[PDB]
Amino acid sequence: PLSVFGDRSTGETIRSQNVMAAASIANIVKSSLGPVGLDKMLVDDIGDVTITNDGATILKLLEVEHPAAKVLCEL
Amino acid sequence: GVAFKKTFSYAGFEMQPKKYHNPKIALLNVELELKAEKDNAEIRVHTVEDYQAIVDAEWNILYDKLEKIHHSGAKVVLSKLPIGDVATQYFADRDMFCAGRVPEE
Amino acid sequence: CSVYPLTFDKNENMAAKKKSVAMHLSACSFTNSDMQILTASGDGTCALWDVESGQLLQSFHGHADVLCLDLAPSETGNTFVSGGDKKAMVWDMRSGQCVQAFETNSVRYYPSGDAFASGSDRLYDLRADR
Amino acid sequence: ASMGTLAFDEYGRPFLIIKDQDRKSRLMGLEALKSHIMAAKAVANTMRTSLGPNGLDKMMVDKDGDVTVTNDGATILSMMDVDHQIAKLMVELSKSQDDEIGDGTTGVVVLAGALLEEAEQLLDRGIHPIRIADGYEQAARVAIEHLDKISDSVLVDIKDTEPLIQTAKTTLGSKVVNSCHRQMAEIAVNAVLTVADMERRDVDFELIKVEGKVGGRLEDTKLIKGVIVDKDFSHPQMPKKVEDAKIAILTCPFEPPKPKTKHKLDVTSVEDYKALQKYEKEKFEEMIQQIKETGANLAICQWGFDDEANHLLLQNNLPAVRWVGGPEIELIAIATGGRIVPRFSELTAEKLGFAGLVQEISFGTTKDKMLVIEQCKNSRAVTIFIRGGNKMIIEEAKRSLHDALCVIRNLIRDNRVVYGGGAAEISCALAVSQEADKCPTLEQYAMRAFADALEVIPMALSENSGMNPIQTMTEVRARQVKEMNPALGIDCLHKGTNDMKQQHVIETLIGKKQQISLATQMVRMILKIDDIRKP
Amino acid sequence: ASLSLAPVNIFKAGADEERAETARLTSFIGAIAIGDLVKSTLGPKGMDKILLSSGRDASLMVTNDGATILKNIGVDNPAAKVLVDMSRVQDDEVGDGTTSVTVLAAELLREAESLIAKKIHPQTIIAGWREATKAAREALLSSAVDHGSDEVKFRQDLMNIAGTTLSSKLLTHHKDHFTKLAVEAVLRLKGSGNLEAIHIIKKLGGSLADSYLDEGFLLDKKIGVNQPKRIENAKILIANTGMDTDKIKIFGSRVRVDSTAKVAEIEHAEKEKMKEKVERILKHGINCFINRQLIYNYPEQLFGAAGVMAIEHADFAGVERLALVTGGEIASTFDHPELVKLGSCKLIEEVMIGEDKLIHFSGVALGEACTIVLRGATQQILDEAERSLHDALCVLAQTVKDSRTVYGGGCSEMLMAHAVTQLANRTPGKEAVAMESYAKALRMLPTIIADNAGYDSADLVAQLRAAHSEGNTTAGLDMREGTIGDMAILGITESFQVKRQVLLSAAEAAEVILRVDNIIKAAPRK
Amino acid sequence: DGMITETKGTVLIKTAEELMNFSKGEENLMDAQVKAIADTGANVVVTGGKVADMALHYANKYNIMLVRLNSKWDLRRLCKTVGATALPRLTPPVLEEM
Amino acid sequence: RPVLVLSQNTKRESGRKVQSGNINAAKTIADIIRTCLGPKSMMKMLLDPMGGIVMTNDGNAILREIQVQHPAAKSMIEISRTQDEEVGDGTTSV
Amino acid sequence: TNDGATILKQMQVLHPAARMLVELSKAQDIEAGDGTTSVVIIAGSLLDSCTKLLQKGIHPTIISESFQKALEKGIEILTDMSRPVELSDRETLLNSATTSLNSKVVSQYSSLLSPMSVNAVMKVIDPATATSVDLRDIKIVKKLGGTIDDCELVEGLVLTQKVSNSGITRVEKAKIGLIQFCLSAPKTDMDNQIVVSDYAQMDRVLREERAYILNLVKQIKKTGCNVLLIQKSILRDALSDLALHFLNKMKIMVIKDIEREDIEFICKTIGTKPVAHIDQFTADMLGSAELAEEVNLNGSGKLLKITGCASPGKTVTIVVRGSNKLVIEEAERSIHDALCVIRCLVKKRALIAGGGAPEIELAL
Ligand SMILES: Nc1ncnc2c1ncn2[C@@H]1O[C@H](COP(=O)(O)OP(=O)(O)O)[C@@H](O)[C@H]1O
Ligand SMILES: Nc1ncnc2c1ncn2[C@@H]1O[C@H](COP(=O)(O)OP(=O)(O)O)[C@@H](O)[C@H]1O
Ligand SMILES: Nc1ncnc2c1ncn2[C@@H]1O[C@H](COP(=O)(O)OP(=O)(O)O)[C@@H](O)[C@H]1O
Ligand SMILES: [Mg+2]
Ligand SMILES: [Mg+2]
Ligand SMILES: [Mg+2]
Ligand SMILES: [Mg+2]
Repeated sequence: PLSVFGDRSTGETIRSQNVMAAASIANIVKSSLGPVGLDKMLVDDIGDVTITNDGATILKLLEVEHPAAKVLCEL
Repeated sequence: GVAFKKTFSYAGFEMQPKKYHNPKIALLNVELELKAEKDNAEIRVHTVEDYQAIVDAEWNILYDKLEKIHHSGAKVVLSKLPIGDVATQYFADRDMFCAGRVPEE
Repeated sequence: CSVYPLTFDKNENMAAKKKSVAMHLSACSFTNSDMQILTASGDGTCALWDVESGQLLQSFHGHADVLCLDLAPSETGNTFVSGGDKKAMVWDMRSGQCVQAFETNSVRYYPSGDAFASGSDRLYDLRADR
Repeated sequence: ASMGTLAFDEYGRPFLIIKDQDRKSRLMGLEALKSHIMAAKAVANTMRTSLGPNGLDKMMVDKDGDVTVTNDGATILSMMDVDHQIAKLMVELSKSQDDEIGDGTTGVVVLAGALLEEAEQLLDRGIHPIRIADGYEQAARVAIEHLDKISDSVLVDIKDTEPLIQTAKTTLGSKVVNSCHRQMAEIAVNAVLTVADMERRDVDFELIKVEGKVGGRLEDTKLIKGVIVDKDFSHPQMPKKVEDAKIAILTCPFEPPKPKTKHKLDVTSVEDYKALQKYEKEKFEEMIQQIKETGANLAICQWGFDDEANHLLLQNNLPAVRWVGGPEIELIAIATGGRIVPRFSELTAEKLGFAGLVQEISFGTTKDKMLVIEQCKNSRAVTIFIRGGNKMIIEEAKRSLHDALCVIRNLIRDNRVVYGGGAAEISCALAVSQEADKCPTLEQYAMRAFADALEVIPMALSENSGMNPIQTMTEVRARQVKEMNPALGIDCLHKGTNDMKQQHVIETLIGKKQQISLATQMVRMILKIDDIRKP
Repeated sequence: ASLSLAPVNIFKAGADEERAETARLTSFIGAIAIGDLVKSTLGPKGMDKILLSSGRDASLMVTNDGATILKNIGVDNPAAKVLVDMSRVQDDEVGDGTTSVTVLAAELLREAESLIAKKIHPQTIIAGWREATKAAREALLSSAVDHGSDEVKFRQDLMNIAGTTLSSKLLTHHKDHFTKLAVEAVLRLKGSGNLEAIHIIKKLGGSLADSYLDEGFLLDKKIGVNQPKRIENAKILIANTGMDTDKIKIFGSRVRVDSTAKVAEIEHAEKEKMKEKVERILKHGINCFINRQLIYNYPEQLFGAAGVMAIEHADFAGVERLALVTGGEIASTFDHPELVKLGSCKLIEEVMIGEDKLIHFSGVALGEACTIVLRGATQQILDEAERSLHDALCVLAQTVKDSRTVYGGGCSEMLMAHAVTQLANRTPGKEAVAMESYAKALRMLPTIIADNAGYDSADLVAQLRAAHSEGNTTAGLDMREGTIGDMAILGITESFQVKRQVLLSAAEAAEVILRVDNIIKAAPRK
Repeated sequence: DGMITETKGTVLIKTAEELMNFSKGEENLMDAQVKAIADTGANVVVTGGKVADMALHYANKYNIMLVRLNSKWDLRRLCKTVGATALPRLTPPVLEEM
Repeated sequence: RPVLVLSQNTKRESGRKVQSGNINAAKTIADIIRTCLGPKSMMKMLLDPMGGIVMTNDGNAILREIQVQHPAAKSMIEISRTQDEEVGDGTTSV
Repeated sequence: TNDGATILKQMQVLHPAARMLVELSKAQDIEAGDGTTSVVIIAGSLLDSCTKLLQKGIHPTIISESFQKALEKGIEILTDMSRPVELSDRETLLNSATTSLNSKVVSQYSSLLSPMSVNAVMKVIDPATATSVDLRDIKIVKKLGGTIDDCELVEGLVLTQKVSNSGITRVEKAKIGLIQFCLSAPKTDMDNQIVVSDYAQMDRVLREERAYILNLVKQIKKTGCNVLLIQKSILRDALSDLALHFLNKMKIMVIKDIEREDIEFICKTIGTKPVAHIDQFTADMLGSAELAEEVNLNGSGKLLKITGCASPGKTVTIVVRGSNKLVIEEAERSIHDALCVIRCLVKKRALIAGGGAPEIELAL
């Protein structure tokens, strides 16, 4: 009936999806917090290697698709 | 009590009365049909008299089973095995009810 | 589908004579008495032949095309069932008529004779037409 | 919202729960109800144009190209190729109404569609669907009680069939056989009354044989107090007409006997061959003489027979017919008052049936011959033989006659009737409205929606008849309220009056009650479904 | 909201529905297309059609019959299927009128389309058509004339009816000869309705005028080897016995001995049994013997030594026709020679027809069975001649059954239309418009008859309407030159049954199709 | 069930009396065997093969509990548990084998 | 409908496996040139991608001529290059 | 082929008008047998004229009626210009046959075929009584090899079946017997088996079968028969090897596998009444003949010819020979055309000039 060319998510589904995206982004960098934290070694699929602990660098290097996760990255 | 769907009545079934006020029910597991006596049975005769005797013997076997059922005083006959048209017409002639292929349950 | 070779490649075992002219085929089936052969074609006609004399006794047309033929062995004249149409048809060749029909490829006549299988791509009792 | 939830975990690892979950769909919550209501509304709106005397037929085509023109709602929905599950539920509802009653299979779908249409706007206002279903059930109980109150009884005696004929006419009015309306009603009433257990018991439809043949005219349809057969005399030279026939019903082929058990007869000498030949000839002669001994003038067999039996039957002035089917054998035995004899040795005179006339019937330039047995003494079986200008009107006449027979059967079961033409629905709507006023506020909306849905039948009747629906229905309802008369309906035929008693529009109470009950239960079932998990 | 025009999809893949206007459009288009196709083959100046089969056989068949034209066409429009079945049922009920009923139904549906375009409810059209059909049927019944009492008048009516039936067909070249042919063939039935008692034999070659009705009967079987080829004052015995390796009907029976001498004895016993069977057959005192089934070599030579013709493999139709023509009884047992009647005929001989040999039964006893030989230049000519002769025979048999006759040439159509117009002029409301459309179609039928001849159809129909309104109830189209004339004087008569059936069937099918307001198709297998 | 020949079974009937008496005699033999088994006091019968309809009917007549075990491992384990012996024929069990 | 948080081609590995893989890669990189240390070392023939041949026993040259995919191996190669640039000796030793 | 009917039949024409022209050719062949090309040419010319007739604005029915009138007038003219003939006038028949054979490939051989065709037609009918000729009485046998000059008119019967006997190929004063039963072990129509329970029964069965076959052969020989024709049999061996040995030992030629359809032709030719049971096999039921021998066609097959019969009843056989199969087919088609022309002369005793004279006269 809407006849909108696209996909629509409404209610608890979209809220749970946004929370899943945010939790996934958090879990990406949750292991690099505090002195007992450990670094991550990123590969740019062309052989480039980046070893870092900074959250901003990790989130900028990664390519993110979900927009609620982009919100946390730009945060 | 018990009630079940009608099970593939043969010819002559519609002439049987469909209501009884004190029936006796004969529960049987018997095939009341004209059929071979056994799967491996074989009849060897060399005279037309014996041929006619064999045919009449098959008919008499079926009719003896039917008469034994009838003389028991039962009015409703239910069988787990198929009941042929001959038996159905025989029971209709006696104002009796028949129903073959009744399920186990 | 099953066509035996031509020369029979034997030494006159009084069985090399086969007729097998095939003037009609999808359901060629020898009868109880070997004197008659029953065959069917895609024209919707069932043809009965006498193997000895070698001419069509009488053709049966009551159907579209007919596919499967099965015969109940009794003089080869009593009955034969055709299930080619979605119409199982039984014919009597003492009169040449469709004695009974069932509007419902691999029809099989039951050995008892009171029913027959109608496998398509059911046990139909002849005593009740159901 | 659709296809389910696709997360692939919050750690990036695969998250597979249901096999082929990427290829499956899912509708969650209120939108599922909206889709189901929309589908039911579409089905009901399709059906509603075939309601009443002015309804129009649907012309169905199956997968093989065969064409069926019909007004029967159950038949239309059965032949309709649907994929939506709610549409299948509507088809099952129509089939249920046909099975239980046999008439009103179109009204149930329209009523259910109207109920769900009202439930849609009730749901939009924030009411739980279970509450709507409960209110619908309460209003349905009220309507059933009101029908029981305003019902009227008719005489089901055979000495005065006028109310039965009127009821059958009301049933047949919407069908194409309204040209022969009175004759069709008369033959249906006579067919039901002739074969029926008089103590208000069941009517066995197995003893009403309905056969249709092309040619002739629709007015040529007649009720035969006997059996029509699609066979003829075996030998072409036997007489085509037998009067005062003494009938012998046999289930044994006129052939030499053979045991069922695997048997071999050994011929070991020329004397054995001569004995076998003499035995066969004497068997044929003996069976023919045994048949002739009972004094029968006609023989009916089931399993056919060969040439010698045919010539002996012809030679002894014994007309015979072969390959008569089992059901036809039973019908002949019932109608003619004769027994079924399994072999010649058991054939006696007392087992012979009687028929006043056995004849062979021609059908023009068609080569087809069909046997008729009639003029029986007290035949308990009847046959309806239908003629027409094409097969399609013949099938439509068959199902219309079935509707009439089912309606007369319903009268046999219960003799209470309610006048149709929308009067019953209007009175039920008025009763539901009056009951809703005393009801607390929360269920008032559901009961009012039920009343509005009930009022769609008069609106559909007015629409099909060209009248303005709302104005005509409002005027009839106001007249019903003003003067105490629950028999005021929609003047579909423009006879000049709204009172259905003078118009003799009569419906079975059982039919209306079944319609309302089935519609309410199906509407509740549809309202309770909130998820769909199609692949 | 429509079933198909909704966001929610309620159908399988390939299933579709057509609503009111679309269903009416498709039904009217199909019906009008069928009517236009079947027409132009109507009336004395109608033309034939070529039916090229697209299958493997690629059968070619030229014809003028409407039912045959409508049968062998791939039809997908459901209303076209309705009209095709109407034509088939009309052909089954009576021999003629297959084209007329289809044309009438098509014209009625075209008028219905116009009325719907004029914003008229189809129920009103149906009611008006029912009233008009009742009035027209009453008028046609009142106009019927019966001549079943006088034999000469009835024979003249049969002549005229056969001529009218054959006028439109390819036999119109020899209409007189073929009319005499068909009338004699039907009258030889002695009142029986058995059209299968008349056998039509199509032999290629020769002219169409060479066709004739054999004064006796012709069979297309063969005589035995040593049996005589010519018999005078024949005594016929028609049988339906085995006479070929005749085995006893006991089926578990078998020969089980311990030596070949006993096998030879049993074989000699079987041969002796067949010889005794042949002796029993011969004890009837017969010259000829026709068996439905085959006759093998041993009984064949027994008959040859007996000097008795043994015609074999005469099928059920063959033995029935022989019994009808010679009076013999089809027997299967021969233990009572005195209880079996024997057929008789003056002479049995073999004749040449083209390049084939046939058995001729001359000087038959009863003769209630006819053989008609058809000679033509092409196979299509032979088939069309057979179809036309079948039409004529069926109409003549129906006239024999019911002797009521009505005038043709559009006289009956114009009379019914005049009655319908008279009824409409006293009827208020749009039912009058529907009745006028009904009468317009009824008048359109002879208008199409006149169009097929290239005449001034409008002027002729106007003259016919004026004459019928004045009181000249027997005026009709005179196709000889193109004027109007007296059908009674000119002798264009035709069966009342045929016209009644045409009218009623056309009205019934038009009513059935008009009631349709929705067409729903399931997904086809293909 | 009633024992059958291991080579091939064929009932050769040459007179009507044999045809009318064969089934009755077979049923009587079944009844005699079942009653002989029951006369030892055995109120429970366990078999490793199929159960015939007539045998089941006659066992029901004499109030005998029937248990069928398809697996022969289960049969051997039951013999160990109860102390019985797996008879190869349908003869009544002796005192030690029951 | 491939809804995702990260890109489709993104691959993530963590835990003891990463440490074990890094250490094994470094060990195997060392094992490549383990035998080219000391006065009794052996030559190695390196087939340059541009068709040349590099025959040597210097650790830095051998490691530079090798292309690797594991990032730890790349780190070890960079370590060898740094050692060569800073002092010019001890690449194999380091 | 030069035959119009054959040419039109062999090529698959698709247009309906061509199909009806083919049917017209077939009908002309059936009724007459010659002029099959001329009738198609006439029909084509008639429709070609109909083109301009329709273009001028003439209704097709008027054209058909006028064509019917023209056909009646033309039939009258052709009947007027013809002359009567007598079947005793051999020169007219020879000229008709030669005219039939001029257009075919067998034209240099017409001096051989035309008298042969006339003799074949005359020998199978009665000129004083017959009103039609049954061409099935003239059997045509095609044998590859040689030249069309070697075509022969055989008065007796020609059989393509080979002699089962070896060493017997020529019998003079033959007594041909036609047999429709089987010379093998007895076998009833009913299913039959022989049950052996003792060792003596084995050789007793063998001896009894030998005695049965010997008795059959002796009964056949007692009648004086020396040439035996055995009808083709199925479901039972027509001629056993032991039966063949016994027949050979008594000097009897045996020819087996005779087709069922040829029984009538054989009986008409050599006057033998078929025998289906050994009980009815008698000398008076045999067919005498002057000579029955098997000849070889110069290493191109073998033919059995029975020439010279006591009762040569209205039957003749024609042997066609040639270098290749195509010329043999055309030669037999041309011979059939000549026979059909003589048949037409028999049916309608009227002769007309040729070479386009009737058509020019008709046009004028
Ligand atoms: N003569 C009439 N006048 C007014 N209403 C009628 C008349 N006949 C039938 N009806 C109404 O038409 C409705 C539809 O009936 P019908 O179409 O016959 O079967 P169904 O109820 O299955 O649609 C019924 O509810 C009935 O009340
Ligand atoms: N000689 C004639 N003169 C005038 N009208 C004729 C003549 N012959 C037939 N008709 C008319 O032609 C109509 C159609 O007849 P016909 O084409 O022969 O068969 P069908 O009814 O199958 O079309 C008939 O209604 C008849 O009135
Ligand atoms: N020698 C000839 N001289 C002139 N015309 C001939 C001669 N032979 C045949 N014709 C003509 O040739 C025509 C064709 O004859 P033919 O080809 O033999 O058979 P068809 O008539 O079937 O074509 C005949 O009409 C005949 O008049
Ligand atoms: Mg109704
Ligand atoms: Mg006509
Ligand atoms: Mg160093
Ligand atoms: Mg020529």
